[PDB]
Amino acid sequence: GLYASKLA
Amino acid sequence: AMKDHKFWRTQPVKDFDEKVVEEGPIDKPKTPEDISDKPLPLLSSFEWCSIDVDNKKQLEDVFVLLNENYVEDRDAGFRFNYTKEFFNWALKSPGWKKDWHIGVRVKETQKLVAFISAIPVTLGVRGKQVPSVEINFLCVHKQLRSKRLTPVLIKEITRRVNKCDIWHALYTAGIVLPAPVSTCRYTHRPLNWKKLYEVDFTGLPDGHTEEDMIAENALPAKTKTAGLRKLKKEDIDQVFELFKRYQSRFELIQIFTKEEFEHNFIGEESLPLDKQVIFSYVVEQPDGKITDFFSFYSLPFTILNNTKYKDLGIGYLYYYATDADFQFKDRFDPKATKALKTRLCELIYDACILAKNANMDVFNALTSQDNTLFLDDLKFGPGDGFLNFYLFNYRAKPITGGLNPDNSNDIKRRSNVGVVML
Ligand code: NI
Ligand code: NI
Repeated sequence: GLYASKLA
Repeated sequence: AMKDHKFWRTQPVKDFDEKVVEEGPIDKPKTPEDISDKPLPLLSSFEWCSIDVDNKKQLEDVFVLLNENYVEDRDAGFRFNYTKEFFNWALKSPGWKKDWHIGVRVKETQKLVAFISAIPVTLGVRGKQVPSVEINFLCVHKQLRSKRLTPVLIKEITRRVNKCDIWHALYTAGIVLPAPVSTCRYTHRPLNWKKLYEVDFTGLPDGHTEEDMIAENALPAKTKTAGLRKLKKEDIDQVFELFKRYQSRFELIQIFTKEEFEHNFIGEESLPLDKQVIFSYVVEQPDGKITDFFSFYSLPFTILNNTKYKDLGIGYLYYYATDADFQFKDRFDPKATKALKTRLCELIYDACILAKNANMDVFNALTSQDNTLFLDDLKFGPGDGFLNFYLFNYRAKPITGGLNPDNSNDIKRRSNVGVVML
């Protein structure tokens, strides 16, 4: 797919 | 969300909320000859083109485009960093063709502006074998978007595949589209913590302060499981029957041939660790028995948001297997899950070690398979992304994606998505 993603 | 789809409204796809009772092909049977033997019509100034991975320039263009246009302006410094190694691995699966690695070059400037890839795979959908293609790496230059070219690319890739008597495909996407078969979530386990908060890829909680951060994410410098060697060609015959044996629990899977199994987990020889892609490991016993296997691949990001850096190491958990519960008849048995859980925690624990050791700063998993048994424990932190799995021209009942209704992992039923996309 796309990937790395993020988060908070 | 439900009706805002011009193009997909016309495609052989399962529609939103469709109660599938009988799974199978969508369109009525067709044959390759009643399929246009000529590519679709492109914008007047544009032109089609194939991509010979073996060609230095042709592949050189592809990753440049993908490195410049793969990120969609939510900058935190990242730009994907596809390498020739990466694509030489990803694009040369047994059965590939230059035709199938399609792009679009402006007639005069010859600058590639769009790209979409297709590689042949046999799919297992609830026991049914389905000759297919896998689609990935779809990309358009930023000053060519919102102009609806993608559907053209999707129609052109479909044509070329259909012309080879292949009528189905599996593709994944973040955005929601008509018919996801399942949805999983990205979790991220930090390795080079400090380096992440530094690049902004990880948040810092006030009441758990930086010191405690690094202190919690900490990890041994050497693995801890007996027999943890690494995959070698000799191991194949054995690890393939182990992998096959383990994957049979899923409802969606790629039915690898020994060739694609070999290609997939044993990459190019003599590659600096600064340029390796696939990392496959295996557990052998004095007995000579291989009982474990797991793998992960590397796909880094270039940087701009940091002064001390210019790169970021990222590793993704790929395929794996074990024989923990091969003794139990029912996978979800309370004890059957006992075994399977601890082992995967072991194996994956070492996988995280091999990863930071290989220079990865963060390990990504996806709630698919049984990654849910270990994701929270081994402390993988759930992130912003979600992935949807689609089956083109194929109607199949929803498959458990490892998610609970509130987007929390489901340690209970886990997932049945047996495939993992690049
Ligand atoms: Ni919609
Ligand atoms: Ni190969």
